[PDB]
Amino acid sequence: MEKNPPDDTGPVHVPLGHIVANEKWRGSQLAQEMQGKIKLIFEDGLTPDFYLSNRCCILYVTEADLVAGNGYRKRLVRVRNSNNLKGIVVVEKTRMSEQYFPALQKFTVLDLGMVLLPVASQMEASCLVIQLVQEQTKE
Repeated sequence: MEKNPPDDTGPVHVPLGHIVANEKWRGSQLAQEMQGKIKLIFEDGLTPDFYLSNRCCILYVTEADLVAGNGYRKRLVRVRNSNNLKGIVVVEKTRMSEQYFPALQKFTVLDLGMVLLPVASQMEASCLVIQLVQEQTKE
């Protein structure tokens, strides 16, 4: 017994509380924060920004996107075209946002009826997402 316990050389207990990040959405300073409290895994082939579960996903949006309106929706359609995934869409208010953010938010709802929780910066999200992930982990 004067020995020491193993150093988890293969903890098959990852399916517990883990978050996925698109290989591309890796070149972000945010994905780093997550590695400050929660575990993060990179997956090459995923479109979403952060995958919490197999039915829940999280996409980041910013005023810049609002300006488009026509084109970015297609990406959202690919999600609803799936099965029954209820993720969350984050929006970063800048300028033309709050101004025309309501017009889009209206349709997006009747269109996807998903969840939209605006923020203000990149931290709010990293803080809004993690703060949520830390709550789920718990029993």
